[PDB]
Amino acid sequence: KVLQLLRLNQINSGTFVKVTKATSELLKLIEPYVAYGYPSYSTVRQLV
Amino acid sequence: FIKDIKTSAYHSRYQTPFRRRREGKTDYYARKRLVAQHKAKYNTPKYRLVVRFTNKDIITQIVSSTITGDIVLAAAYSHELPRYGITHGLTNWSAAYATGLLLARRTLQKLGLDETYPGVEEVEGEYELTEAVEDGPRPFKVYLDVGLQRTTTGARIFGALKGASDGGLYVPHSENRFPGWDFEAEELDADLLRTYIFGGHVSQYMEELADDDEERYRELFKGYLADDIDADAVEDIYADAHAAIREDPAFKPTEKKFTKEQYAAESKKYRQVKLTREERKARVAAKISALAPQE
Amino acid sequence: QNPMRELKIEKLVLNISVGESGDRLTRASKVLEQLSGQTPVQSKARYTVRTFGIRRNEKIAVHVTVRGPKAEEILERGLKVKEYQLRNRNFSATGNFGFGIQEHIDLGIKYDPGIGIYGMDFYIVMGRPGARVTRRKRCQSKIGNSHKTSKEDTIAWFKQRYDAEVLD
Amino acid sequence: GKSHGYRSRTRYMFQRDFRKHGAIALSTYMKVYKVGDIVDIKANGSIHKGMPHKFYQGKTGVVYNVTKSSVGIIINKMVGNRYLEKRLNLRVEHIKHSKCRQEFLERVKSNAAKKAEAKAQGVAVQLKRQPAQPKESRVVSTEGNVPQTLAPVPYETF
RNA sequence: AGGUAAAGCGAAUGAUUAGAGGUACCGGGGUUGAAAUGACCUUGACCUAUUCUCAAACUUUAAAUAUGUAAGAAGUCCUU
RNA sequence: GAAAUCUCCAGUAGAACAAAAGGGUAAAAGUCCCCUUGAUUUUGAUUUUCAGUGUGAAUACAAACCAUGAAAGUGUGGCC
RNA sequence: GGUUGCGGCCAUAUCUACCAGAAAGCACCGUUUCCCGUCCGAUCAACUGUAGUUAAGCUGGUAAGAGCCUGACCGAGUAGUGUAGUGGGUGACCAUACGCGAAACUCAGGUGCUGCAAUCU
Repeated sequence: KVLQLLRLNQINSGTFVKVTKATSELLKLIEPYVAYGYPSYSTVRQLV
Repeated sequence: FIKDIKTSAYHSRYQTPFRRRREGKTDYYARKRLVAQHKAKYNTPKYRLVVRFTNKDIITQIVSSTITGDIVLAAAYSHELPRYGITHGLTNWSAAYATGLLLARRTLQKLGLDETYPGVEEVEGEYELTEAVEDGPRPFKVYLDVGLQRTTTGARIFGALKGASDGGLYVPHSENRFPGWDFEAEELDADLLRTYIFGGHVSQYMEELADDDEERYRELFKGYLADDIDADAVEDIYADAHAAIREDPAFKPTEKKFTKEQYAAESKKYRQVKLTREERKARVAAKISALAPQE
Repeated sequence: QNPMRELKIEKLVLNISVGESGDRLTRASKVLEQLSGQTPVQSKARYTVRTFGIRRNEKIAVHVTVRGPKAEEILERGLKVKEYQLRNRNFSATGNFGFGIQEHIDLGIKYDPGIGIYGMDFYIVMGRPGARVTRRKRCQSKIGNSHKTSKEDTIAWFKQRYDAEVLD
Repeated sequence: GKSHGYRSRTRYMFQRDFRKHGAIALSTYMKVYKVGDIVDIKANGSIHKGMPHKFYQGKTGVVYNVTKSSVGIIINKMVGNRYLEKRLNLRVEHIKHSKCRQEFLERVKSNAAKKAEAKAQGVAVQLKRQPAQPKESRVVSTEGNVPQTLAPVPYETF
C-alpha cells in the first residue's frame, strides 16, 4: 500500500520525496524493497 | 503467637473509605438518589433542605450541587432568634418551627414571591400543602434532607418541615410523622399538634413542677424565673415572634470586632510549626552520639 | 490529674444456661423476673451439636440486662455468697469481671417447690464517661490508650470498695 | 457444546479495579449530555443495569437521544464487508466525555485570533499545521566539554 | 480501550527447600529425687525476621504488534 | 469439656448471597424486623446468536393503574 | 489563621506509639411530665444549657516508623518484540541489520489540597 502511494508501482522507478518526520516513517515500512539517498544538483539535472 | 494481623501486606491492600464516611458524616447511598437529576432537564439545579441538630443550637440550609462544590442559596440559625424575641429554649419543637418559617421567608424575598404564596397566617395545625395560583408561577420546590438522623413520629426534624411549609415553600410530605397522630386509627389530632407550635408541651411541665417538686423547678427554668416569665406568657412569646418574622426577614451580620488579620495573628502564636529536613537529621546525630558511648 | 476518669459499673448481665428445651426454660425465666423485675430475653442455638443434645434454632438459654442503682445491689448480693473473695482469674485483659454460683436459694428469694433450683453467671462491664463515643451513630471513633480500662486498675478499684480480696 | 453467552470471556474486562471497589463518586451523575457530544464507553462491574456488550468496550460514538437515566449512542461496526449503524441505550454510569474533539476547539479559536490580529499588522499568518521538520545547521562549543574517548569493554562472568 | 510476552512471590491466592531466634499459654515423648503445675533434650504449636525454586484454568505491575475516535462551510461565534 | 449460651477487644471481607464456575456487593446486593403483589395493562423501538430472518433471553421509554417511603426516588420478577 | 454546617478529588488524606491545644465552637456531660423505642432512657426520642470537664473524641506536632505518592543518564537500552537474509548450528537455540522498548531493584524528596455559607483574642 505504501509503495502504491509513493508511485513505485513498477520495478526501477524514481520520484523524489520531501523529507519530514511523517514521510520518514513510510520509508521504514518499505526499506527492504527500496534503496534511497540524498541527491545533488547534477544527478537531478540529468534525470529531468 | 496471638494474631498479628497488621503486617506490611495488610496496609498495602487496604482500600480507604472516602473521607466523609470515614469521619461519620454523610450517607452516599442516600445522596446518589437525592442529588441525581433527570437528564432531560439538563441544568436545572435540584434544591435540598438540610436540617441539623447540634447541642444547644439548630441549623437550616438550602443547598445546590455542582462538580467543584455545593453552593448555599440561603441559611438561617436558631441563635439569631434573640432578634425576634426568643432567648431561652433554642432546641425545642417551637424553635424548629420558628427557624423553618424564618428560612422560607429569607429565600422567597430573594426570588420575589412575598405577596404571592404568603403561607398560612392563621395556624390551627392542619395538614396542607401550598397550592399553585392560576395564571402565575409555581411555588419554590425544595426536597427535605435528613442525613444520619432517626425518623420517628414526633421528632424535631419534621417540625422544621411544617415550618418551611407554613412559610410558603412547596415541601411535599405526609401526615403520619407529626405529633398527635393516632397509630391504630390513622387520623390527625389537630389540638395536640397546635400545642407543640406555641410551646404548649413545655408550659404544661411548668405547671406540674411548680406545685410538686420545687427543687427541679429552680434547677430547671432559672432564666424563666430570673427574667420574670410565668407559665401562660409562653403563648404570647411564640405568637408575637411569628408576627415579627413576617415583617423584616433580611439577615444582618454581626459587628464582628477586629479584622481577619488580627484573628490570624492571635491564632498562630499557639499552633505549632514543622521542622526542616536538616533539623530532623540533627536529632538523629544527637541520638547516635548520645547512645554511642551509651550515656 | 484525675477529674473525669471516675471508673464505674456500666451494666450487669445475668445469664442462665440450660441443655434441653421447653418447660425447664420457662421456669428459669421467672427466676430472673423475680431477681431483676424486667422480662428477660431468650437466646437460641446457632448450629446442631448432637453430643450435648440440641438442634439448631431449638431455643434454650436466657439472660437479662441490669443498669443503674439496681445493678449495684445485685452485685453485692452475689459477693455475699462468695464471701467477698474473687480469684486472680475472673478478670479480663480489658478489666471486666464475673463469677459463678450454684442455686438461687441464696441472695434473698426462697425454695418455691414449683419453680425449682438453678445456678447463674454474673458478669459486669467496667468503663468511664465518654463511652457514647463508640455507641452513637453519627461520628464513631476509637478511644485513646489513657482512657481504656485495664486488669490491674480494676483490681485496685475492687479492693478499695466492698471490703474484698484477690487471694491468688 | 460450545459456549456463546452474553457475558462470555469477561473475566478481566468487567473486573472492577485495584483499591477502587464499592460506590461511585458523584461527578459521574452530575455530567451533562446534549444531542451531539462524542463519548467513549467503559463498562462498570458494580452497575448491572443498562450494561454494554463486550464488543463496545473502548468504542466511541455520537449521542442521538437523551432520557431519565440513559443516553442513546449510535456506533458503527464492521461486519462481512460493509459497515452497519447500531443503536445502544446505556446508563450514565458507564459513559464519559471524549478528549479527542477537545483539542480541535482550541485550534479553531487560536487561528481566528491569529488571522484577525496579523491582518492589521503583519500581512503573513501561516496557520496550517507543520509536520516535524529536520534540523538546521549549528556550532557546538568544546570549552570545558572535551570529548571522552570510549572503547568496548572485554567479556567477564558478571 | 486491552490483561498477552516479560516480570513478581522478604505482595494476596495456591505450591515449596534450609536452618536461626522467640520460646509459652501451650499438645506432647523422654533423661534427672516415683517427684514436679521445674530443668535440658529432639519437639511440635504457631509466631517473628530471613532464605532456594515455581504457575494454561494465580496477581500488584505491564511492553511490542494489531485496534476506536477526531484533524472544519453540514464550520465557529453573535442575535432574536 | 477442643465444641452449647453470655461480654469485651482486634477484624478490607479471610463470611454469606436456592445451585456449576467466574465477576459483583459492607450505615449492603449479607443478617433481622414492618407493609404488600411492578411475577399487572396496552402496544412498538433496541443489543446479543445473526441471512443483520426466526427462537430464547436482556436493556431503555411512552400512555395507564398500583405498591412502598417523611420524602428524593426505586420496582414491568429472582444481584449478572 | 482557629471552628462549625453542606461538599469535590477520594491514603501527600490511612494505620501504630508518645506529647501540645488561648478564645469561640464541637463534644462528653445533667433529667424522664409529653410524642417515642428498647430485655435495659446504653442506643434512639423528648427536655435543660442549668450541676460539672479538656480526661476522651476532634484538631495539630513528634518518630534515621510500616504504608501510600512523585521523580532519576538507579538498574536497563538489559527482558521482550515488529521487519529482513541461499546468516550460523546435527538440533535445541543463538548472533548481526533497520525500528519500538518494560517490571522488580537502588537512591532522593514529600506526608492532604480546595469550593460555598456562617462565626471567633
